[PDB]
Amino acid sequence: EQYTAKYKGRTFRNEKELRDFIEKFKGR
Repeated sequence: EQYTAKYKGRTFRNEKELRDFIEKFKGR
């Protein structure tokens, strides 16, 4: 059970995903 980081109603359990999410949904 890795970290449960949540951003847009989606917990992140993989650095590959988070490194691609915040990088894509940076907020514009």
